[PDB]
Amino acid sequence: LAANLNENYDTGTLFSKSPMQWDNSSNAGFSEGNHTWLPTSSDYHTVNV
Ligand SMILES: *[C@@H]1O[C@H](CO)[C@@H](O)[C@H](O)[C@H]1NC(C)=O
Ligand SMILES: *[C@@H]1O[C@H](CO)[C@@H](O)[C@H](O)[C@H]1NC(C)=O
Repeated sequence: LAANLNENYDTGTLFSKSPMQWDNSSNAGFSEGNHTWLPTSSDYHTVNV
């Protein structure tokens, strides 16, 4: 629904590049880090691999 990126990206088509949701973890299991370049969708607890 929204993201705050400090790079030059096309905000009209940026929201369809969210990180892949693998499981229930930190950042849907995509990064295992502190932050991701883009926020994962909020409902990654129900829809993930
Ligand atoms: C996420 O999935 C795991 C199964 O791998 C489950 O044990 C856990 O309770 C789930 N978390 C939520 C918030 O649904
Ligand atoms: C994320 O924050 C925690 C808080 O202490 C820190 O330990 C960790 O190093 C941070 N992650 C990265 C990638 O720096």
